[PDB]
Amino acid sequence: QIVLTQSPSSLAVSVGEKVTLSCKSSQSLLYSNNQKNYLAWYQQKSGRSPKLLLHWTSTRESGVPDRFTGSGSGTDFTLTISSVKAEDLAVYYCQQYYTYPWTFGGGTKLEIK
Amino acid sequence: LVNPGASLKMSCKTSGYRFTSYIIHWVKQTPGQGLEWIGAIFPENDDTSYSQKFKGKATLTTDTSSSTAYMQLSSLTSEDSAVYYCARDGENVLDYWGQGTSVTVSS
Amino acid sequence: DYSVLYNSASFSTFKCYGVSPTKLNDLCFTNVYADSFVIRGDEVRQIAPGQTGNIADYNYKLPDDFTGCVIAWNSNNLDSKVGGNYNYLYRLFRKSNLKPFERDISTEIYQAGSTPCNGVKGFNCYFPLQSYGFQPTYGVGYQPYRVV
Repeated sequence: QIVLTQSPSSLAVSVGEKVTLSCKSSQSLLYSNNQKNYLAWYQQKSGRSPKLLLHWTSTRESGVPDRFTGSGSGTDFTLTISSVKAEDLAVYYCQQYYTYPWTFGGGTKLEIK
Repeated sequence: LVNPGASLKMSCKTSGYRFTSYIIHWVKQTPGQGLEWIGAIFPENDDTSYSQKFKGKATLTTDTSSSTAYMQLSSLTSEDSAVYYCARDGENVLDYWGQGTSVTVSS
Repeated sequence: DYSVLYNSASFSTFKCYGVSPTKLNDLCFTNVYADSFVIRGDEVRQIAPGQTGNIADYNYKLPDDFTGCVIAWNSNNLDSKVGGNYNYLYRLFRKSNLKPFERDISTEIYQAGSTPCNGVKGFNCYFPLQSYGFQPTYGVGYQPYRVV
């Protein structure tokens, strides 16, 4: 029952500006056998289905821009976006993939300054 | 519209994709709050997986012929009313995380 | 001599694919093999060149074309038990497919979800080897059939 803590509450980003958002897990989400970190990054636009942007934190989703790049080591997981656009603004969430029960520790609104 | 203590059944069918997924998912999100995982379903032997918070209030049934996942909600409350989203899980996502249905609970 | 093994009046079913059952008596063969195994009653129809499912795909895979016969009879006595069969097992699911004419003796764990299994279970890690149900008090589709 590992709760995940994601900060900050708000992200102010200008158009065409790189941003970094980090989600921290209480226990390491790396499976010992495969030595691979497990985590999922989600985009949540208003009136839209929850959508997976990055999986395992090592593989980009199909038809997803290289601007969205995520690197996570051990407990700490970091997602970096560049060239942010009005369509891109959404709530960003981190979902543990390591073990049941699944915990949605995702939590970051994106705004335009 | 469900009164407190009523039973609510929600069914969703994947469109454009024919099964080919080893998990199905249920998520409850209240407006202004983050998504919360409820249960996972398995196509063959029932996963019968429920979150500890939702345990004893959620039942998962899958019918292959129907091709639609079924979720039963019991002991509904004002806090319970939220948008629930049908979802799935294969390797990553393949148009499997579907949309959500708003729930309103009042006498 | 494959002529005395056809009219012996000791077999339930005797289907031959490709090679006719009345032409192999005087036909020469290089290597002749025999795969003896016992399955359920509903799994008898799955043993055919061109079928699919959970038994003919993950346990005993059959090629598209078959030039032989399928021998299968009924026991339901001298074997089996009352109240359930707890002797033999059979694989149900498998994460990977198998080529025709291949034996799998690995006791691996089927991974349904994305969590790594093989050793640790509890969720999305079910046991693939299932138990039979050879009971003499059931119907016809629940009797053991020895398919050779």
